[PDB]
Amino acid sequence: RALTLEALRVMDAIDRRGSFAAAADELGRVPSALSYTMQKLEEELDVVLFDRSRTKFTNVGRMLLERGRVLLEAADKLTTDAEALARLE
Amino acid sequence: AKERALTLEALRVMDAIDRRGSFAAAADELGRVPSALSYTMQKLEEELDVVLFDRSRTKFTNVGRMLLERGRVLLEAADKLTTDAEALARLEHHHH
Ligand SMILES: [Cl-]
Repeated sequence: RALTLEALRVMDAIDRRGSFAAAADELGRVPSALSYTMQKLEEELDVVLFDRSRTKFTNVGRMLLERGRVLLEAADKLTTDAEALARLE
Repeated sequence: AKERALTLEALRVMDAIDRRGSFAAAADELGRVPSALSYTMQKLEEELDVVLFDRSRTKFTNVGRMLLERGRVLLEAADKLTTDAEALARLEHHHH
């Protein structure tokens, strides 16, 4: 869909690094790749997620940012757990 | 927060293969050609260095099954977050 783990990762990196350009540096992509992801999410959910000026998240943007970090942690834990089992097989 | 091989879409492919019983029927459900589902599965195997399906009917490996089952928990939480975000947007009378 447009809510992807990558979109949540983009949102997390923009919050942490402060801007599209700094977040794109972290993720190793060109900035337009990050804005494209965010445009598709904003258009699907039909809401503004943040305003750049550092970056300020909207109320809906902050809920996706904060609850999305819980999902990212769970995805990393699942990845870790599956690889650990795989080494035993 | 940066293990990027696993996607929710790959988990949804996994769920459809389990529910429908074959790559062919799952691909039919998802509106894709069956080899597109094979590619998504095999690219994840290669990125994670795991094997998801038994190589001796379509059967998940023990590793594939842990991703399938615990991945459904992730899918439910992603749907819940989508619903909650949409509900907040409505109470705020979001712009279209
Ligand atoms: Cl947070």
